[PDB]
Amino acid sequence: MLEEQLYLLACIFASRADTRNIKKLSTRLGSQSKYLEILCVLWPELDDPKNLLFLRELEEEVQSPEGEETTDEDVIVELLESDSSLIPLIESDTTTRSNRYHELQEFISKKLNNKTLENFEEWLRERILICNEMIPETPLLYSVLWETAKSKVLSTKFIGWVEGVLKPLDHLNKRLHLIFKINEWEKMPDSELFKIIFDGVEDMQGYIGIADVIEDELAPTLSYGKKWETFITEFFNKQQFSLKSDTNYQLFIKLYYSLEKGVKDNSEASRKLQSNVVDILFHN
Amino acid sequence: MVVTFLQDLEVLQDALLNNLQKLSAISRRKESGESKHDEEEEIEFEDLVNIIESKVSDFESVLKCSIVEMTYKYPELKLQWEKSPRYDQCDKLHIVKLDKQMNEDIYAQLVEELDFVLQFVDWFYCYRLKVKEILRQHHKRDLAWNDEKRDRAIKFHAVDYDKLHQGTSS
Amino acid sequence: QFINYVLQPIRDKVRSTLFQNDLKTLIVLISQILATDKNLLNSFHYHGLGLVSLISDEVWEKWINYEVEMANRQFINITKNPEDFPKSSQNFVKLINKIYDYLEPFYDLDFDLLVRYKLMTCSLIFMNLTSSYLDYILTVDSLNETRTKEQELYQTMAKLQHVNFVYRKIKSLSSNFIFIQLTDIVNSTESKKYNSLFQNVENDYEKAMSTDMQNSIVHRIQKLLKETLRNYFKISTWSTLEMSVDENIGPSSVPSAELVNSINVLRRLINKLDSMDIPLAISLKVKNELLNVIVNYFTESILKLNKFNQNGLNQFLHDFKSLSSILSLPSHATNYKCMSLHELVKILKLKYDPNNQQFLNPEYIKTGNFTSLKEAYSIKYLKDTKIQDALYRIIYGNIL
Amino acid sequence: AETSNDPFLSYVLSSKQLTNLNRLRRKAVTKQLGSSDDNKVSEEFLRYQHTYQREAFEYLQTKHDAHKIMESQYEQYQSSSKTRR
Repeated sequence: MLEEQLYLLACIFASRADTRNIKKLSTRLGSQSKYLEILCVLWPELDDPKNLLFLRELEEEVQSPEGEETTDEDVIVELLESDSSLIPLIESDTTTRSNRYHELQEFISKKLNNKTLENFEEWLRERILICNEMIPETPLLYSVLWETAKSKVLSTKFIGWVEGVLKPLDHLNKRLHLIFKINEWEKMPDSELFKIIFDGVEDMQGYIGIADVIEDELAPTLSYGKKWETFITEFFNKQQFSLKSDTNYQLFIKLYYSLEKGVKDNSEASRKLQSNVVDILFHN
Repeated sequence: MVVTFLQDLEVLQDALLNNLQKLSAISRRKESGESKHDEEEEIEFEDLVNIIESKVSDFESVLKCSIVEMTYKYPELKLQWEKSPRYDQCDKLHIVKLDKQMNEDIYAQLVEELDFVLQFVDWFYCYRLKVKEILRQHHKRDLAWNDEKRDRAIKFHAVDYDKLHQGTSS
Repeated sequence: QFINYVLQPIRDKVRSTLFQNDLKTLIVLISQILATDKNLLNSFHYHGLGLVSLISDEVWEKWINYEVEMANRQFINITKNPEDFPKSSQNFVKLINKIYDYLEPFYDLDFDLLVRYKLMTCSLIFMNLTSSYLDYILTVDSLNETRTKEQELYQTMAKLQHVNFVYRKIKSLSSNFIFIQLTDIVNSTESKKYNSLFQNVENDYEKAMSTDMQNSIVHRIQKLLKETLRNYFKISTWSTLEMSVDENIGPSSVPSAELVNSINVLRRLINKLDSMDIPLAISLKVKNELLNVIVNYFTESILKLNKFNQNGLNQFLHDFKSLSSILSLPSHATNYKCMSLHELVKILKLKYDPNNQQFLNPEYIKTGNFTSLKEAYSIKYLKDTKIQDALYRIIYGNIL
Repeated sequence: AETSNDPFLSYVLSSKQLTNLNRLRRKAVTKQLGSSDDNKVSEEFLRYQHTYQREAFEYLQTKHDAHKIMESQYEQYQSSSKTRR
C-alpha cells in the first residue's frame, strides 16, 4: 500500500520538479532501479542546464544512511500537509489507485521501451537521448554531469562513447548547423554517415577544418567502430579521390597521414591502404 | 500575510479556471442532446458570465496595479502595457528603460516578477481569447441547438404525424 | 414553405395597414410582432421570414430616426443643468438600460436586412450617447463660479467616479451577447478585427482619468502642499535642535509644530480620495506620486538645505514617516524613493555611529570604492557621488 | 459507460509542458530584459507567445481541468467513504 503511494509521490514531485521533495523519497522506494526510472522518464525533459548533480550525488555517495529516520507515514503526512493540492492524489481510493499506478508503470515501460535501469550510466545516457528528441543542437547539455564526474563513477565505455560519438556529432553539428539526432546518428548506416561526413570537405579553405573533423570525429569513430579498413575501402579510393584538384590532393594526403597514424597495428589495413593509395595515384 | 498582487492574480486565475471548467461543462451539457422528458441552467450560465466579467475586471485591475507596483519598485525600469487593438495580436509589454547596474539579487527578483507578469498577461490574452471563443461557442451552440431542437421537434412531430395516418390504405 | 406562404397574406394585410401608423404605436406593434415570432419559435415552430419583412427600410429609417431623436432628447433632458451632475451618470446608465431595455426585444430579432440598423443603433445611439456623455462630463462645470481648490479636486474625483461608473457599464455592454454578435458580424461584414465597438471611448476615459485629472490632481495637491510647506521650509532649528530628553517617550515622537497643519490637510484630502470610488490603480499612482514629490521636497528643500544634529535627523525622519503614513500603501508595497530616503538617513546616521569610524579618512574617501561601506547599511539605490557629498557634509561640520 | 479519465498522467504531462513553458518563458525574458537592445523587443520574447501562448494556455487549462476532475473524483471518494463509514 505504501509502495504505490510513495510511487505516486515520486510521480507528482518529479512532474513538479521538486528536488527537495524527491530527495527524501529517493531512498524510500526499496529498489533504486524503479526510482531512477521514474526519475528519468517522468522528470521534465527540459528541467535545467544541470540543477540535477544532486541526484548524481545520491547515486554516488550512498554509504551511511544516517539521515533522519522519519517514518514513511510521517513523510507522507508532512508532505500532504505541506501541499494540499496533492492530498487528493495521495489520499487516494482503493485499487483504482493501484490501477493508476500500474497504467503509469506501463506508460513508463513503454516510453522506456524495455530499458532496465541499473546505475547512473544508462540513466544519463537515455536521458540525453530522450531530451535530444527536442534539443535542436546541444549534445553538450549534460556535459557538466560527466565533466566533474568522480572517479570510477562512469565507465570508460561511456567516456569513449561521448568522445567518439557525442563530441563528434556535436562538432559536426556546430560545423554545418544541423539537427542530427544522436539516435539517428548512431542509427545512421556508415555508408551515408561517411557520405555526409565527407560532403563539403573539399570546400574547406584552410587546413584546420580539414585536419580537424578527421582528428576528432572520423578517426575516433573508425577506431571505435573498428572502421579503419571499411572506411578506407569505401572512401580512400580513386572514385572519391579523383586528384583533379589540389584541394583533393591535399585532403587525400591529409587523410592518408591521419589513418596511417591511426592504422599502425593492423597489417591488413596498412596493406589495404597502401594498395588503395597506389591504385589511386596509378589511376589519377 | 501580505498578499502580493501576483498572489491575487493566481488565486483569481485559479477561480477563473474553475469557472471555465464549469461553463465548459455547461456547454458540453447542452452538447448532450437532452430533452425535458435548461432554463435555470441558462440563467446560471448568465450569472457565471457576469461573474467572468466581474472577475476579469478585477483581474485586469489588479494586473494594472501590479504593473504600477513594479514600476514604482525599481527606478530604472519603464514598463508600459499596450493593450493590443486587435484580437489576432497579443498585448505588448515594452520595457522602455533599465539600468544594468542594479543589484543582481534584485535583478533576478525583477526577472521572476516580470516572468510571472508576462505569463499572466499572455495567459490573460489567451483567456480573453478563450472566453470570446467559448461565448461564441455558446452562441453557436445556441444557434445549432435551437436548430437541433427544431429538428428534434420536427422529427417527433414527423413520426407522430406518420403514425397518426398518411393514407396507409395503399 | 407552408408557413412562409400562410404568413404571406398576413404580411399583406399588415403591410397594407401598418406602413402608415404612429411610431409610438409602431413600438408596441413591432413588440407584438416579435412576441408572435417568439411564439412561432416555441409554440408553433417556424423558422423563416417573420412579419418584420413588411416594414420597409424607409420605415426602419424613420423609426431609428425617431429613436435617435428621442435618445438625444432624453439625453439633453437629463443633461441640461449643472445640478444634474451628481446623479446623471446613474440616470445615464438607466437611460442606456432603458434604451437597452427598449431595443432588447428589437435586438432579439435575427433578420439580416436589419442587422445594419442594429449597427446604426449601436453607433448613433450607444457610441453616440457614450461619446456625448464623455464630452459633457469632460467639459462640464456643476460647481459655483466662486470655488475652492479642494472643490476642484472633488469635482475631478466625482468626474472620475462617473467615468468608472459609466466605464464598467460600457464594459458590460461590450460583454453583452447582442453587441458581441454585432461585433462578430461587422468583423465578418467588412475587413476589420475590431475588439470592441468604441475602442476609443473607453480609451479616452482611461487616458483622461489616468493622465489628465490624475496629473491635475497631483499638481494641485503639490501646489497646496508647498503652500502648506511654507514655514516648515523656514525651520532653521534643525542645526541647533537639542533633544528634549524625555526618558518616557521616544526621541521626538511628535512631529514639527509647523507641519501638523499640512499633515491634517493631507489627511483630509487623501481621506476624501480613499472615500471616493477610484480604480485602485489610479489611487495607487497618485498616492505614490504625492509620496514621490514629498520625498523630493524633503530631500531637497530640507535635507540638503539645512544642518542637522543627532536629534534633527530623527525628528525629520519622524516627520517624513508621518507624512508617508498619510499615504499608506494599500496591502503590500515598497517605494524606490522611500528606500532612497532610508539609505540617505542611514548615511546621515554615520556621524553618531562611533564604530566604523575608519571610513571617514580622506584617502578611503578619495578611493572612490565603497563596497565595504555599502555592506554596512545594505544600501542598494545610491551612486557614489552622493556618498561623497554626504561625507563632505559630515567632514564640513554640517552634521553635529 | 463510466467515463474513466485518470487525469493523473495527463496532469503529469501538463505539468511537464508547464515547467517547460515556464523555463522557456524564463530564458525568453532573460534574453529580453537582459536584451542589450533596450529599444528592440527580441523575436524570442514575442515568439514565446507567438508560438507557445495557445499551447501554454491549453496545457494550463488541461492541468486545471484534470486537477479539478481529479479533486472532484477525490471529494466523491471522500463523500462515498464518509457515507460508507
